[PDB]
Amino acid sequence: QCASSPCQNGGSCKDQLQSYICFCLPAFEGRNCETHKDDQLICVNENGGCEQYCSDHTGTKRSCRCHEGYSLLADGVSCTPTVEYPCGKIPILE
Amino acid sequence: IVGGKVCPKGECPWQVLLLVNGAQLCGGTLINTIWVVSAAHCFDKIKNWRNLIAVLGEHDLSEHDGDEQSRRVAQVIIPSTYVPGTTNHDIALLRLHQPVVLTDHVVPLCLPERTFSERTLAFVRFSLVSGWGQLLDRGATALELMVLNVPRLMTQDCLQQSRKVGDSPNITEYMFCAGYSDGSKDSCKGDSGGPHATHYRGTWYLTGIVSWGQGCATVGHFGVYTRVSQYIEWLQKLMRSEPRPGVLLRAPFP
Amino acid sequence: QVQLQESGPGLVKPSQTLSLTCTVSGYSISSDSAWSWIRQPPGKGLEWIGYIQYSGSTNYNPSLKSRVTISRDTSKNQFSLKLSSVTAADTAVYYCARSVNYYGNSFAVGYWGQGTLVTVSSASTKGPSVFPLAPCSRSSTAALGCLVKDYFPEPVTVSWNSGALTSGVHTFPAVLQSSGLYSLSSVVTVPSSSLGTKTYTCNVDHKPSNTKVDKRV
Amino acid sequence: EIVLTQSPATLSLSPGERATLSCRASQGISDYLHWYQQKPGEAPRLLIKYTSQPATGIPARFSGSGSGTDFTLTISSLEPEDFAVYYCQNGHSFPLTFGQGTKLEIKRTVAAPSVFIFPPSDEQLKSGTASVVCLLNNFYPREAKVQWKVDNALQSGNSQESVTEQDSKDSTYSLSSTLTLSKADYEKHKVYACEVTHQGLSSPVTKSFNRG
Amino acid sequence: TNTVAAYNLTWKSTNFKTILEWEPKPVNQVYTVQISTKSGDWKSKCFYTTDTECDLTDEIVKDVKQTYLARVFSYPAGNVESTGSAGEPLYENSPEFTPYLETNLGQPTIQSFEQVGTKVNVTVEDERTLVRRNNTFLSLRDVFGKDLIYTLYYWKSSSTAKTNTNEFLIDGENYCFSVQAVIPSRTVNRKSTDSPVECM
Ligand SMILES: [Ca+2]
Ligand SMILES: [Ca+2]
Repeated sequence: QCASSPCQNGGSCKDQLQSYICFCLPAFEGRNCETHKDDQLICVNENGGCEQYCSDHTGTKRSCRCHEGYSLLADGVSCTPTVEYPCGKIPILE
Repeated sequence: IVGGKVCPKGECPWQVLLLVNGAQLCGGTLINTIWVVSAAHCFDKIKNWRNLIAVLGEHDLSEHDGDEQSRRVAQVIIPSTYVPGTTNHDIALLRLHQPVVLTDHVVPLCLPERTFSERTLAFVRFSLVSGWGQLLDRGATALELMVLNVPRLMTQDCLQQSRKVGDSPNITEYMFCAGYSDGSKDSCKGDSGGPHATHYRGTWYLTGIVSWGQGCATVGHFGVYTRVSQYIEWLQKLMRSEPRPGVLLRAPFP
Repeated sequence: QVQLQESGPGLVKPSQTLSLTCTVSGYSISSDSAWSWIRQPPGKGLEWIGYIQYSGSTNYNPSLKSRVTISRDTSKNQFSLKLSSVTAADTAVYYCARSVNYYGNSFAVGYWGQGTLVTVSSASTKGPSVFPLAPCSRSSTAALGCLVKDYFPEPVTVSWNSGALTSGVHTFPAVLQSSGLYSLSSVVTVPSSSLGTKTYTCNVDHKPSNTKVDKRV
Repeated sequence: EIVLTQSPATLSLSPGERATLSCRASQGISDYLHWYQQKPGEAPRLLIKYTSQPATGIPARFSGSGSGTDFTLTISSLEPEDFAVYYCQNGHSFPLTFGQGTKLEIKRTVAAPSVFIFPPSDEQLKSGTASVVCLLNNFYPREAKVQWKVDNALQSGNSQESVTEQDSKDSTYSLSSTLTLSKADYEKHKVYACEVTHQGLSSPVTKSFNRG
Repeated sequence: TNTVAAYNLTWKSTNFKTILEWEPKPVNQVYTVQISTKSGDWKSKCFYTTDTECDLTDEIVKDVKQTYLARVFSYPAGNVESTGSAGEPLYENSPEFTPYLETNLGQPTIQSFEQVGTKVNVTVEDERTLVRRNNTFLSLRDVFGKDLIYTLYYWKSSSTAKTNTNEFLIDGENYCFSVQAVIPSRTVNRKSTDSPVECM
């Protein structure tokens, strides 16, 4: 009962009574694996996968900022301190 | 602070101790070198503003180590939508006469952006509160700094779990409950103005201010904290303004 | 009323140390401020060398952090800079400035100094000789000026009649002569009627050489 | 390090128009951006702080907007005193970085220049050098050419031209031309004159002087 | 009121494919789903979708024994973002779900069955679950452990077997075997559906 092409994007189906479970690769999720887990870099999704700050642009990919006194590294997701005494960080723990 | 553990010296550096005429008044949170944030209900019963002093780097109220710093506060700012004797709009911004010297035991706590606090920090369960309040309900003020780990709950889930209270003040959009309902851990009164710090990837942010915990360690009740996500735009507009001579300025909200 | 001014030699040989001193009058260094040194080459490429705030803590630009040291003495109300291993690229006008709206992490720059030009070269200091410029025909309006020929470096300022007249004064930017030596001329415009009674003099000052020649036209 | 780019490099607008200046940042620095104006020979002035708030004493004509990567500086009713190079400063993270600078040359009504010629001073000849200076004082625009013909002969190797910045009152330029020749060569000719051509002049007028 | 509140939230998990399903179909509104563990951290999923189902399988498989709790928001069409004197979004909680016990057991498939004479041996294949370890799907045997006991029924057109392993040994005619999955350590959903019947 799975000949209706239910699985999408390389999924594998398993027969169930009036149901159809799709066994998909880790890159996709859903009942029919119709969700592109890689193509969801929106700022509401876990802060857009960024450490401190992010700014969701209209069409293009999200841009990530940092708090005052912090400059982002070349990776675009992490922020490093610039002043001698940064904010929100305990100096005795380093 | 009830049910917590002693916060090691230097692990809670953004906390400040507010003393009026050499007496314990309230806690506070240092956000930058000039401005400090605490509760607003602490200043209802005060009329001599010259002797208001903030102590930074203090850990043990009995011993005087070299890390302690004290600066005079020359201005206190409260929102215009706050009437004394009410829990709503319980936030106050204070300006020190002179800045503090940042040391290993004195570092400020970042004030998050409104969008960042409303979407990312608001969904972290365990945020920590600290203060010098009574260690036991209606007991004795602690000699050492006490830190407490409390869970954050939304107002909708918070209202149904509340026990039968004689008077339940409305929890507006500027406040949120946080704590445990079993009476083990709660936010006391003596630690009001303490930092409800939230952690996100190696950085600490201020997300709430302890205002009223319905007393202390009350069974079937939580500790309502003031939401700071609703004041970031209001705080920064006057934080960068000129030093008006008014010691207590009723700045218009928002 | 807070004002600040920098004091320096005006010329530092390459492969040596550059030193500048800035004095503050209307404000205390140890109350609330961050004090920075900002330089601008002749290309006007504003560069932030570094800053020192109150209590003595310092932070420098990582581009040149290995050859810069900034110190201060609270008693004398002044803070200085020490930049070593200066090259030709360090020839710039260094501005002393104070930070406004300084809340720790970063600040602005509200108060600025007058700026002192520093020339890095392996040459010698030469004082200038002023030559008058007067019209050849005695007649509505006439022009007169002064010529400055042999001076190096180029912090040369020309004032007319000790500031009595300021309208019509045009101190042209210095042009390097074919020999590599700077030369400038300052010209003023005055009515032809006041050419027999009023005395027009140009006050040329060359601070590195400490030569002051007052010649009238 | 935050690399800050300022565009356009050069802008020429009339007083009756409005000038728009752009300040793009390599990262999102929020509103932590301050604007400066640097008139030539003077230190920069803080015009607008944090991209929206103007300073004290700043005329209301200046304004700003933008947040994040792109920032704009606006001069609503431009005036002849606005000639300066404007800068925007990074004010969020270190290293503190300023802009490259956008020169703002102003336009005005066509002018008729004034040309004067000065013989070298007799005291100057004592040092074995002679220099004759021909100057323009109130000429606009700056697109002018000066041709120096000495005793019906033209030189092309010793001419030096120096031009001042736009003045703040009437927005008129000033040009000084000096050609330095040996004092012996100064005794080889008899009449030295400078030919000045300009759009404001109907014909190129030449001012000369005779020996003695 | 800005939006309507979610209601009738139900969990549908078969062979560990956990899907949170809830009505009503959106009417000028959108939904957003968050899932978290007990005193853990709320993770958001299904952002601003108009569907009536959210796949939370990738989150419940991290800790098969931990109890998960989920909630569904209802954002409006005009104030889906921004503040405008912002309050808290309307939402509704989901019933507590434990993937190790509350999930339904999938329909088993018989692997092989042979006749050697006086004894017949029925073998059951190791069904793959949805607990993603590395890049391979964990099997039923290696997830539930030793608590899955299989039951077999056999008949020869004129008519129960129990075993603790994944193989059956019983004592010709054509025998029709049906296998069934059941774990006795469950208070709810103890048994599964019967496998397809295949004779000799
Ligand atoms: Ca102490
Ligand atoms: Ca003219």
